Amino acid sequence: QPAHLCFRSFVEALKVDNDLVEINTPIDPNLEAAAITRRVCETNDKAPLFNNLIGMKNGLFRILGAPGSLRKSSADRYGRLARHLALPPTASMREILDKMLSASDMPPIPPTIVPTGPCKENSLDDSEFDLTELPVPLIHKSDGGKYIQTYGMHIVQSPDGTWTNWSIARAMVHDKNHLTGLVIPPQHIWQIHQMWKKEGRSDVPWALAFGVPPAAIMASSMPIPDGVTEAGYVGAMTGSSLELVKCDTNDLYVPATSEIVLEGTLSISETGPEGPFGQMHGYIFPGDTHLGAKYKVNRITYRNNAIMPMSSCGRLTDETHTMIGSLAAAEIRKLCQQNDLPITDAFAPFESQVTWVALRVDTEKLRAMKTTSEGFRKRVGDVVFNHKAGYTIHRLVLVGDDIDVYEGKDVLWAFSTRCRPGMDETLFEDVRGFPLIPYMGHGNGPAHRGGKVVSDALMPTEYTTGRNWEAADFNQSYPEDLKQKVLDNWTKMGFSHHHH
Amino acid sequence: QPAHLCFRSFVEALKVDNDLVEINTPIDPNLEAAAITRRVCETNDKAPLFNNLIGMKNGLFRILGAPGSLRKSSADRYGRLARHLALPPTASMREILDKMLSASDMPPIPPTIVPTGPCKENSLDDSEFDLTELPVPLIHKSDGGKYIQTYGMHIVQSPDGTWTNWSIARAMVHDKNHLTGLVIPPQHIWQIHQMWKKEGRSDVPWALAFGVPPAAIMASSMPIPDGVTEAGYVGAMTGSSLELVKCDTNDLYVPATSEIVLEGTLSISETGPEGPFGQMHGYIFPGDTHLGAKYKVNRITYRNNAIMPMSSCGRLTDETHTMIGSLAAAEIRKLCQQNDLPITDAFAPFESQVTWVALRVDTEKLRAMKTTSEGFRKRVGDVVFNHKAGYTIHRLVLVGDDIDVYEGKDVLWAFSTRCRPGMDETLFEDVRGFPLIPYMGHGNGPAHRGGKVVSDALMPTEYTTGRNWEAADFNQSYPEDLKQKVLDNWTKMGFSHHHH
Ligand SMILES: Cc1cc2c3c(c1C)C(C)(C)CC=[N+]3c1c([nH]c(=O)[nH]c1=O)N2C[C@H](O)[C@H](O)[C@H](O)COP(=O)(O)O
Ligand SMILES: Cc1cc2c3c(c1C)C(C)(C)CC=[N+]3c1c([nH]c(=O)[nH]c1=O)N2C[C@H](O)[C@H](O)[C@H](O)COP(=O)(O)O
Ligand SMILES: O=C(O)/C=C/c1c(F)c(F)c(F)c(F)c1F
Ligand SMILES: O=C(O)/C=C/c1c(F)c(F)c(F)c(F)c1F
Ligand SMILES: [K+]
Ligand SMILES: [K+]
Ligand SMILES: [K+]
Ligand SMILES: [K+]
Ligand SMILES: [Mn+2]
Ligand SMILES: [Mn+2]
Repeated sequence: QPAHLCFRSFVEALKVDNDLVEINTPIDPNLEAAAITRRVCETNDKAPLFNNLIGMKNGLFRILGAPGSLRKSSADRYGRLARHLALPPTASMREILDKMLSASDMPPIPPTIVPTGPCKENSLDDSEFDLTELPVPLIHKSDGGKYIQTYGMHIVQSPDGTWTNWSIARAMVHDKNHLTGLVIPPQHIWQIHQMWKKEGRSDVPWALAFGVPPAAIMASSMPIPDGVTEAGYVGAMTGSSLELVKCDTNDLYVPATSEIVLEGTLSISETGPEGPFGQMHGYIFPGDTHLGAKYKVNRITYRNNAIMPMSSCGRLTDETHTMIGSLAAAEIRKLCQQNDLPITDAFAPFESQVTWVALRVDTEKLRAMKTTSEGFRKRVGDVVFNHKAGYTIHRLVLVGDDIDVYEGKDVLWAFSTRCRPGMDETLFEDVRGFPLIPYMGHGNGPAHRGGKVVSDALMPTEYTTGRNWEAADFNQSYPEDLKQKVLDNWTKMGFSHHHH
Repeated sequence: QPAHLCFRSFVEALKVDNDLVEINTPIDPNLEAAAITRRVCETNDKAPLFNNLIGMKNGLFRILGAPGSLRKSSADRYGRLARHLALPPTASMREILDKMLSASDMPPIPPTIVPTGPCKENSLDDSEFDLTELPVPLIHKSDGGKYIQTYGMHIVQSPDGTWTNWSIARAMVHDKNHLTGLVIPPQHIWQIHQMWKKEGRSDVPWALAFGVPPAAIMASSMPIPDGVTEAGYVGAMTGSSLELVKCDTNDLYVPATSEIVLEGTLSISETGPEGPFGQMHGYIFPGDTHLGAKYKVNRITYRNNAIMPMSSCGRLTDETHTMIGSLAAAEIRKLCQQNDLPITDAFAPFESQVTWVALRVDTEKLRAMKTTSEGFRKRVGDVVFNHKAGYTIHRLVLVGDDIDVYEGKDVLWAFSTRCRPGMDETLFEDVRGFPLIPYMGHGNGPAHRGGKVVSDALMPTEYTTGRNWEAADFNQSYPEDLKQKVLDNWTKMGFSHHHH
């Protein structure tokens, strides 16, 4: 099966790419596998595959760390991501994000039901597993539990059957047959949970699938619209209907080639201790346990020699930056265009710990609007900060056409030199805030409200007559024939490769 | 003579360091020398020495570009700066800035007058030079003149004789015997000019010395206090009295080993067109000419085979970032400590285009103050933004003891994750602003007032009981013995030098 449609094939692809290190000697799931993965993420090294995990029994389980993290070379920096999507490994971020948005104006391709698949090779009933006996990792030394769920997909369906959501939300082991996890507004797993709680009759039928088709895990990390079934979006994006098998103990459907599947229920009444967890902004607050949602596990099914993917998340750079930030930015680009705002590109700079999004403006279009900074900032912030796609983002930076928003140095240059603090900004206190940013949930104000800003790094003439400067740089401050002469004589004169 | 006391010896030191490229074939001062230097600055390459400059006659002049710019390796990144100060080439920024501050609590060592020096080897009177016939560079394609003065020292004295100031301010050729340049408040050349204009009797006696002792050009770029003679500060810093010779046509004194000296007057009545100039924030606004101060040149003296240093300034990284930003930050550190604020370190991040300064706080001391963010931000911003040392800086970022302010990635991480926009900030509109930042002089508000902010990236418990988090990073989220095991087995397992 192709790499973007089968996790097992994705792991092969990483090997073939010389982007995997297979570790066949014993590695401890208590901190060691995650420490190695953390180091990989902080250094952009090859992804680790732990084939000999202390505590693995009867096939459960090997671990792949850093599945969506960065490569060291600039030429294939985003290659792991490209390998989730059948794109060449040299694909740009623009190309990855356009691929993720492409299904937004396509008919869905609904999934195909098949009678069996690899995820049925092995099964354990409710008398035969114990989640405390599996090699679940402790990912950070102060975590409040062993976080089994950092790169699987939760599957829940609306009571009426009309919407099946796929999403990533963290969860940890509570006891032999339960997990606890984050289920918070405005996320779709929370929106669906609320529909079942209002009906009041039963717990939510649930599955959690690990090692799913890579194209599916990418859509699971993206804020596609309310009511849109991720499976049909992924089918349109890839051009193929995804093959799904029914769960054994409920009527949900999971990818046929899933590595590991948990089946059970998400309670509409019970909670249990959850967290703390080392998280995407780079922090853990030891001891900050709170009550989370509670999942009951009734059945495990799994592939022979099953592989569990894991995100060792925290400081730069991991899946919580490359996927959460970039895919939110993609959705925000589209949302702005659909609201008739002249936005061409959007990206969440890594330097901002993916808390900012830079919005590149088509300034010819802006000029024809005959507007001002105060008016335009308000319009952009009202659109984005009132929408779910803006949930995680606390600062929007508006920049003109000379800025490449995919280059954090250029975004920081424009922000620092073109946006006057205070006067060129609009603060938004009556919007939903993201409580997991430290300055929100552990800060001086309301954890769930406000703390957002639009910072206008457009210069005044960009609204009127056009850019009135040139950069004081090699590219813009010297004519073409001189530049070329310099470059052609560079190594001649004594001064100092793209792939590497 | 030692490198820090003689520019000619400094050039040798760069050679010996394998940090110079000598270019002995003809190079055009019209853009080509500056384009090569720009490229060097954007790539951290070796400094260029142009020995065959088109238009050089009778010894005037060779050019050294990038005298204070960065080296490519991390281990000697600041080595050019270290070579201005007799420090080892591996000196840290902390060590460089401490050396620059060391004379602040020392008695001055006043200069020594000697009867002659190398700067007297050649002379041209007022019938024998023409500034339009020298190989003065055009540094950026849109500049409003040929900027002779980008790395010399202006010398002016108070009318009462009690203060002799040395400083860098830009100047360009106006005609055969005049320059125009920037002379703006609150700079010491402007403060002295105003004392002569209030007296009303004559133009200001002036000299401009190029290729001065490197330790002297560093103090020329630093905002040491009002009324302090830079020569005696440099003498205390170096432990030696600087040797000076009298000008021929006035009673000012110039370094004996200066490469080139202009003698004349700075008018108290005349102005002439000045600018535009590609400047330290990375911009030029073509056509933005304004009236500047006007200098008359009566005499040129110079060394045999004289060398003119040049800064090809603009986008990162050059002397306007490494010297202006860092030396302002040093002075701000000291100013905060003298006002009893618990600041340990200060640096202007390059990523901010040296418009921010990050202030590291001794949080044990802060806790004993028993204060709040609102109160402490106001106190820090009142001290810094009301003082000349804060002139160029528009955002202060307060950070706790875990942050290395000399590392821009860590400053950006703390700012983005610990400072809630709006609530955790105090805006300052009734302070002097720096008009050369684009969002000031070319922006939406008053060019000369406001636009400043203190952003508090201290977390709430840093004011009360102490840091309550651990980083989600390799260093802090794993025990020491595990970390060491990982590192010792790194290359064994399959994964990937300090000097490089
Ligand atoms: C890539 C990724 C996405 C995580 C994520 C992680 C990763 C690796 C973890 C597991 C390592 C850390 C926690 N995560 C959570 C999370 N969203 C949230 O609600 N709870 C989370 O606990 N997300 C973000 C979430 O997947 C996106 O917001 C989706 O848009 C949610 O899908 P939905 O739009 O269908 O609700
Ligand atoms: C290193 C450096 C410093 C420049 C500088 C440049 C460089 C290379 C240039 C020449 C390339 C671009 C312009 N510069 C000017 C400047 N200060 C200012 O008043 N006018 C300027 O035109 N400065 C900053 C100035 O030297 C510092 O603010 C000093 O503190 C001034 O000394 P003072 O405290 O004695 O007034
Ligand atoms: O990093 C974490 O533990 C939890 C992340 C989280 C979340 F709770 C959300 F609601 C999000 F929308 C999101 F993008 C997240 F990443
Ligand atoms: O970059 C330029 O042309 C002029 C810089 C300049 C200045 F005018 C000042 F007043 C300063 F204080 C300063 F630090 C500067 F760099
Ligand atoms: K999703
Ligand atoms: K602006
Ligand atoms: K000075
Ligand atoms: K704060
Ligand atoms: Mn969804
Ligand atoms: Mn001074």
